[PDB]
Amino acid sequence: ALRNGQYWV
Amino acid sequence: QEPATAEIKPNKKILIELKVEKKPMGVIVCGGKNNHVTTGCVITHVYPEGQVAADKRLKIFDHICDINGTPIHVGSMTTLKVHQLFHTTYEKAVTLTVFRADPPELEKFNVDLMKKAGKELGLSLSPNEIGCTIADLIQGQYPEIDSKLQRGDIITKFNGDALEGLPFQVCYALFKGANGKVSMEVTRPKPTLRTEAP
Repeated sequence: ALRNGQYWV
Repeated sequence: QEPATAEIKPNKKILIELKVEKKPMGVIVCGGKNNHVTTGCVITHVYPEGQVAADKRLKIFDHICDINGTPIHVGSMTTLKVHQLFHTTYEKAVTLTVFRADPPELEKFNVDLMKKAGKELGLSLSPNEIGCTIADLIQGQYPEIDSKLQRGDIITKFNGDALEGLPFQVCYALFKGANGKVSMEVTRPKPTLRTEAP
């Protein structure tokens, strides 16, 4: 996901 | 050599001077007293857009001994302090003493969990020639991650696939493409001690 400008796995 | 242009010979402490001029250094480092790496400060990722990259000299696994005045003995500095020396914006040029180990000096471990569907690992990754360096992480997702992984670790292999030199799109799709068994191979720097305490 994209959350607060970063991409998370 | 002159520090501004000195090459980095293997297995020799080199004092260098890097043009920063208020632009970010853009490195990922590890090391600290409460850290998993307690033996030195080591670069585990170089952002292509930052000043370290613009200088062209430093590589992944380079051991940083001194930054400006400060010798970086991580045994007596917090993980915070270590990281924060690299994220400060400096006005002019920064002096560093560097050691490139050849061969490199690394720890290699495994991390296994059963991921729950729609519950993220809580990891944000930066891809490079070694694998996917962990840039940041939210604690409290999986007990295994908290106790075995930190910012700066490099994930070398995910469910069988070698992560080395892969596009971010590819990496992100691999991680997001799993819900079940997770088998992660990890490379972490373990330099030998080259720093004394204050």
